[PDB]
Amino acid sequence: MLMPKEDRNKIHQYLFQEGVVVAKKDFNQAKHEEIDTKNLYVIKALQSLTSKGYVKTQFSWQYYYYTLTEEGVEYLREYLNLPEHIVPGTYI
Amino acid sequence: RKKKVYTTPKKIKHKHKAVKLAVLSYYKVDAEGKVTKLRRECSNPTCGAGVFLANHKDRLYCGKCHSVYKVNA
Amino acid sequence: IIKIRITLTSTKVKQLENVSSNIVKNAEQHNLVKKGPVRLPTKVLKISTRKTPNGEGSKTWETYEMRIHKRYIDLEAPVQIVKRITQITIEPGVDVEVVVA
Amino acid sequence: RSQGQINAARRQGLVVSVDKKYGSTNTRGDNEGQRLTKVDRETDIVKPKKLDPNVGRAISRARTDKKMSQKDLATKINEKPTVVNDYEAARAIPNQQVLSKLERALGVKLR
Amino acid sequence: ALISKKRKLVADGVFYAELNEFFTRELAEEGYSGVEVRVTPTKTEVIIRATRTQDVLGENGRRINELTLLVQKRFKYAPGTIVLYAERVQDRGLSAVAQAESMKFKLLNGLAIRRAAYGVVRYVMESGAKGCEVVVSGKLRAARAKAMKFADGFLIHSGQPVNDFIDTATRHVLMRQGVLGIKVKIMRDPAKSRTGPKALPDAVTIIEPKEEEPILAPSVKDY
RNA sequence: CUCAACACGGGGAAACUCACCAGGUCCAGACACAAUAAGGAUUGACAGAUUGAGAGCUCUUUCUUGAUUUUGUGGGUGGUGGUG
Repeated sequence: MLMPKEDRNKIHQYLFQEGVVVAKKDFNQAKHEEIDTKNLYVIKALQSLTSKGYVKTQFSWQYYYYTLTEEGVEYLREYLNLPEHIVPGTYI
Repeated sequence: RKKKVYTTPKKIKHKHKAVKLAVLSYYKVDAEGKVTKLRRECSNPTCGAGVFLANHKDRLYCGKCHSVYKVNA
Repeated sequence: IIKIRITLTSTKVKQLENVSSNIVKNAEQHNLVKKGPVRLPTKVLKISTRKTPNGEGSKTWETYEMRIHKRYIDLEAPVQIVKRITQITIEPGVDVEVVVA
Repeated sequence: RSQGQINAARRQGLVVSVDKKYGSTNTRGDNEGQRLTKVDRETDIVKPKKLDPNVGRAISRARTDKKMSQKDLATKINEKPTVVNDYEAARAIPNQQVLSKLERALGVKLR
Repeated sequence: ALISKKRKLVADGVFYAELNEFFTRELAEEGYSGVEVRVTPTKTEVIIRATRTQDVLGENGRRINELTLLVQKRFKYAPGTIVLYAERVQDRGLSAVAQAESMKFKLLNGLAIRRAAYGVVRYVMESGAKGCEVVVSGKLRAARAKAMKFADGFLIHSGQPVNDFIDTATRHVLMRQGVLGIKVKIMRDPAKSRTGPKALPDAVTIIEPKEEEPILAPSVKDY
């Protein structure tokens, strides 16, 4: 993917912010409903993460389900943020 | 369907490879040390004096825009 | 006091009638005029698929039904006792809406 | 086990452990034959040696990107070319004999 | 609101079916058996019926706070208006969905077909079932498919009592040779049935009378 | 392709469906290794030619982009492709 760097930042921060992405299996879907980027970018960015680890995907009823694993939460820190921040629902 | 014939002329032709010229960022340099504008800047408020207007033949064309900035001269 | 209306809609007969019974039981626990449960005609929602995937075989047909039972009770009550009776009788499978006037 | 004591313990007694083995002689070993009972008597679901997290990713390249193909690689380890296919990234239950032949045919010391 | 009850009640059904298929796919490794939704004002709630709740409820609230987000992101719920509970299973030896997943994962550990299946039927009989039956259909050990069925007790499959006392589950297990089909039918006995009918429709019980005294002593007793 | 194919595939197809035919784009080829590469890996484009076409397809021209791509080697993925 070309996927310009200011759109990795929107995708990767939101995955850090909540820990989950669902995103609607439909390519060329023109501005995904939660992140301000395209829906094709959301599906293909997190395919790159999944093949190397870092996130687990579930597919059901034309929808994806992305869950940030423990090897990905530590990696996504230095990509975007500083330490001692909790991505997932681990925050009580 | 057994095979393909490709009656079109045998075109495995591809795009220009974002044509690799030499170093090109040159306003012009005089001796010690000044520099002056050539291939002048754009009239766009969103082009903050950093873009070069190509002059092909009686055209001034900006590349910051996707398609079209025509201040022709 | 205020004129109220409670509308009940479900797909289960046994789970709906006892909820309306609790509504009326709380209605004459502390007495007030009923306009008790007026049962609307039951709705049968029919889907007629064929039977199969691919059309081989005798042309056999199925019909599937969902039954919608609807009941409305037109009460009047003081403003205080409205919230408690609308919140106590909450049961799975039964959809309750309350119209203010 | 292997000649550590089975000659030293045979000092003029000649019978300790002379019973016969399980008896296949070409069917593979019993390295999970103990685990086969445990999954039989335990009346729930148990997870079968889940995945190959980095022994998949790192050792596929060290083996196959060097010179070889999986159609070649599965031929010298004598398995079907889809067995190595599911040892590539994920989606396998790793058994010992296949993973041992994977190691000794291409050298990379990750188990 | 502003939706007709015909479309409202149907949409509640498809929402339930989407949730159920999600949790079968997601909580496959935790022995999931079902859900039920309780549509209430102020945070409609969802209960998950899975055997190992200590696995479904992850470490320090993970693995169900994640699933709470996954549901409300996909179904566009407001935050905090859905919560996910996990109470475990009522007698997992008698659920055909849970006993089919047990049958499925026992096959994927390389258990023999006749041993993995007789270990499921004897567990269901131990759980107080009146009859259950397990069918394995596919290419079992050859290139030409067969079907083996394993049964104990008795099962009724005739009529309305099928809707009362039969629980069925179908599972696709993915093997090296192809796909095998798992079908589990379990007939819970009507004696331990809490709700609904408690007996088969053609079962009659005669109350045993108490014998009386013949002469009965003709007399009067007064107050 | 007898009952158990032939107003059947819920098959009343103008595009879409669509699998077929004459043609044009795009990668939606993840990851790993190696190479090119901040003396720029690469991306996009006005006008004209060209094209069914306001497809920068491809070419003429010279701007823009900046490390995500490109090339090669393995793979990955998709398939209303085959085998009921």
